[PDB]
Amino acid sequence: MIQVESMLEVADNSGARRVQCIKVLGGSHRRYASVGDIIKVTVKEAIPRGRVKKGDVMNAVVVRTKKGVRRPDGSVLRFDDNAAVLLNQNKAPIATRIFGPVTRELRGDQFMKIVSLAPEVL
Amino acid sequence: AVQKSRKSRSRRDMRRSHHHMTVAELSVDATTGEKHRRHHMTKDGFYRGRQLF
Amino acid sequence: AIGLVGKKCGMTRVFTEAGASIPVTVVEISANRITQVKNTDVDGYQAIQVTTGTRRDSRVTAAQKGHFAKAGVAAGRGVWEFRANDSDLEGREIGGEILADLFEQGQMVDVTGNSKGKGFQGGVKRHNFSMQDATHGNSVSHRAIGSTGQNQSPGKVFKGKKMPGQMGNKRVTVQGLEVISVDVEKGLLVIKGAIPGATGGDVIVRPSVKA
Amino acid sequence: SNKHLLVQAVENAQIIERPSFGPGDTVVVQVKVREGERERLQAFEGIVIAKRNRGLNSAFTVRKISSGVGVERAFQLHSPIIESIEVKRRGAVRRAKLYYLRERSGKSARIREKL
Amino acid sequence: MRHRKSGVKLGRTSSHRKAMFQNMTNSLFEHELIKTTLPKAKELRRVAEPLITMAKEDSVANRRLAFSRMRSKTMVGKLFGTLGPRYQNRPGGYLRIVKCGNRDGDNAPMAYVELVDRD
RNA sequence: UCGAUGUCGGCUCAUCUCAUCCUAGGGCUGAAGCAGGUCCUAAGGGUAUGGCUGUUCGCCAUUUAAAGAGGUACGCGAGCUGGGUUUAGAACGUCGUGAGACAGUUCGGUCCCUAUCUACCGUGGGCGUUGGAAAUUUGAGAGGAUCUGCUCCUAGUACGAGAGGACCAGAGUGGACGAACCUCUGGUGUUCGGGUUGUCACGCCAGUGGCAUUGCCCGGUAGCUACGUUCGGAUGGGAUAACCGCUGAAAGCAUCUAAGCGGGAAGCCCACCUCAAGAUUAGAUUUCCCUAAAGAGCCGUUGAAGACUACGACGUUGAUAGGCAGGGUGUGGAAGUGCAGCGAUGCAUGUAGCUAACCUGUACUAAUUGCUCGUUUGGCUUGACC
RNA sequence: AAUUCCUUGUCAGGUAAGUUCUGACCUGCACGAAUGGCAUAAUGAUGGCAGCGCUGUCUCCAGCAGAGACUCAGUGAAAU
RNA sequence: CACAGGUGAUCAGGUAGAGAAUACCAAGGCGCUUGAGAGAACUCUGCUGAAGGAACUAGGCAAAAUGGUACCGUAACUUC
Repeated sequence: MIQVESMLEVADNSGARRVQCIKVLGGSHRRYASVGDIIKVTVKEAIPRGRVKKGDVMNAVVVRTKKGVRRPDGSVLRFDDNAAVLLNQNKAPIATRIFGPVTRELRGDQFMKIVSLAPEVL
Repeated sequence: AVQKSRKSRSRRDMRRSHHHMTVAELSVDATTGEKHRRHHMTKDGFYRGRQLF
Repeated sequence: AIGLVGKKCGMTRVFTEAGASIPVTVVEISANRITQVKNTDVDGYQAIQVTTGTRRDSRVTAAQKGHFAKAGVAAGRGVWEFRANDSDLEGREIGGEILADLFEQGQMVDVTGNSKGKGFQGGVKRHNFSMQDATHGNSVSHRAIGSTGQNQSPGKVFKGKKMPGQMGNKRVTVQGLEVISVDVEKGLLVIKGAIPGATGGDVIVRPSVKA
Repeated sequence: SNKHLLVQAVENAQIIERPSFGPGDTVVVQVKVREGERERLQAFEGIVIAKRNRGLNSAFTVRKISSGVGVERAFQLHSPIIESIEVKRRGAVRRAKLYYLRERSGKSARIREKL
Repeated sequence: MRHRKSGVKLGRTSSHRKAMFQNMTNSLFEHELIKTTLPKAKELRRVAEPLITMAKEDSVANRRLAFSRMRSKTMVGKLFGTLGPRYQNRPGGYLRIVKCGNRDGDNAPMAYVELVDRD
């Protein structure tokens, strides 16, 4: 459950450390982004001489949430942080290493790269 | 906040048309033959053939 | 187009082999005894009247006792009519029987019940009114209705305005619900979904009109 | 036992035998995972921090650390998604729920063994 | 709403309600017949009857547990001495309520609470 | 209107118009396709969040199918706010000799009213409905609802020099909105269980209780609840708008029109959900009863019903409530005793003790065949039958 | 600029986005030296702006506790 | 007004505590001259709150938060 003005850790090595949600995309009055949902972020904290710098506005996908993701059996799956992976203009991942686990909600076509690069997938 | 004209006596009494005094239900105790409120003891403490005093 | 009357027994889950949990609700189906068949000649329309459950004799009026005796059935806790057609009035005779066999697994049903009653409710809960400010100088109108109209024109409140009043305790229908499992020896009807009302409430299950 | 006797008939036909375990215990839960068409078992090791005992509606949440970040999963006990559960270490805790472990990390997020 | 909720308020805090029903339970154990308000009489059963149930079997733990809730050493002695071995074979319903009209001072509905079997 | 009609903006809550912003149907096109541009029809729904500023607006950021134009006392202060404007204090610039002044600026600066009538939202009482009653109902009508993205497929096809890229069909998955629900995931859970600080008391120890926001802290049942779950917005029928016709004369031709016959929109009327015979035109059907009946009510025990009501259940021919019993759940290891330790404490007895509202039973207590209301065959006229 | 009308002046910084803020420029409508000028440590329930923490301020409100509201009994106003 | 306001001085128990703060008690004194129910909306006063964390708003207003002792450590600037 990520909304505008919420902060997220970066689960990748794009250079960013913290990003802030400035838009939940995919609907006129759309409220929250969960895992797998595309958000507009501003980079609030970047690694020196990285690919992204502080103040970039870009796309990200939520990869883990503190609220959690529900599963078909009724189980919930919660993480200690809210994390995101930065994307390019076509909403494709821009990283080559993923930190921490992700979930199977990223399984599909676009985020299969994140899934394959993650240390652990739930 | 307040009326623009005084209510007529007819309208005041139409409002009071639902003002009634409740009438209690009464029974006769089998033992003493005294009248008492239904489902209530008598003044002497008798109820349904039993003493409390 | 005819259904049956049951009692909401409560909610639970059914697990599937793939490991999906299906939220289900359990309906006790006592026998639905047919108390009267209404036809177009006598009543102007076609319907089946059923009763289900029981009442003690001291609680059944002489008129209702004669009504049940004419059919040949035992007094139920209530009486319910289902609008039918010539196709539905086929094997349905007075004093006849309607069980949970009326529905098959995987059939979509409409379920009607009395919603839970919330009593007198304000606009915020009854109509999803926004609350006014909790702070910022707000006086004693935090859950107030707000404005109820315009000025001199129209100089009234329009009819159907959303206000506080009685909430719930009304007839409510939920459509598009799936029969998860039918059992007739035990009078069990397991349906996917929520089913308006509380446990012990009267529910009516009919074939789904959306189809 | 807490429900309508006819809800209980539907619930009792759905019960998977599993070994007993308490909060504080370290367990391995084998989770059925279906990638595209093949089904495998993924292990989930960690501490049972909480459980609600509700018959068919029983659940237990397990907390582990996965590469830095902590993960919790509230497994539904009688779900076929749970292939099996095995208890590695038995815990000696003083409370039903171990939510205080969420603020503990290393040498402080460790619970005594029950013997 | 109030769906399926038990307990009374009677215009009191919970501490006051607990203290007043403890007082009423002790008063009823000592005198075996009291006159109170009818809602108070109805709620008195849910406090006084469990004490008689637990005093049906006499032990140190049970006596201490009764004293925890009654705080009257006299009434705990009387409870475990005569009341438990008076209702030993009675499955509940150790006290009866008899409605007795309305109070003069404020027209409150009144009832007598009597211990069954010679109060 | 000056014996007072409160100003701008915001909030809340709206209602209407159509000169239509999106979605729908079209004609023309400097319409290849994809996209548009114009105009015609169309008001059923829908129609952002932020930064700045008191702002309306406006600019900007990021979205969206779209971020419409307006009316409604520039809707809405006896609904809220009080940032600006527009009292009294003070200061700057400027003007004045001055007292002072400024659609100049700056800092500061009391927003009352318990609702009689209309209206509206709910919920009752009375009477009526051609004797009365218990039920079940038809539906004249009324309200609700009506939004829409993306992905796949058709198909990299039609089209195109390429770049790009369809209609029409089909399948799925969302966003906003609404309803129900509590199985799950959580929240709360001040008559549930523990831990613990200060103090006071229960004669004392031990064990407990009061008070300190429930003293504080950690959990948590039922209920309630969303952020949780499930469902819904129809792809159908009828008549139409613009528009397109068929045949066809007036007007030997032509021509959708004058006769006649078609197609055609998220719009209209049905269809879906809810309410509905005070629809005074008060409808229908099945039973029951009439020298106080059939019933209804009072009273009592009461309910996921409820402001009071009403409504639902039950009153001994009884599980209606409380208790009680057996389970469950929660807490987490009672007390006492013993052992180990100098002791704090630990261990055992023993997953113990306690356990609200849950489940299933059970007459132990309380629901008194008491009283009141309600009758006695239901006017007349005509017709048909008898 | 507590002073600048035009005016949200321009340029720089800060934000994703800043009519406010800070720095600078000088075209000072209409600063300026005891109706004191420019600064200034400390101090201020002083004004403006920005952060950390923290949160029911808000998204979006839910549950619970007490006092009213509601019903009964007693007493019994108000403006108009 | 038998009115939550105001009214000078004196006395100053215990356990905690720096304390005449505070908490709980002693001596002493009181339960504040309407009660009884119910447990709707809504109002007041409180408590708790998923995820988020000022997006609220004119403005973080209100709230939440911090809070003791000892020790370590502490920048710009300064009138030292």
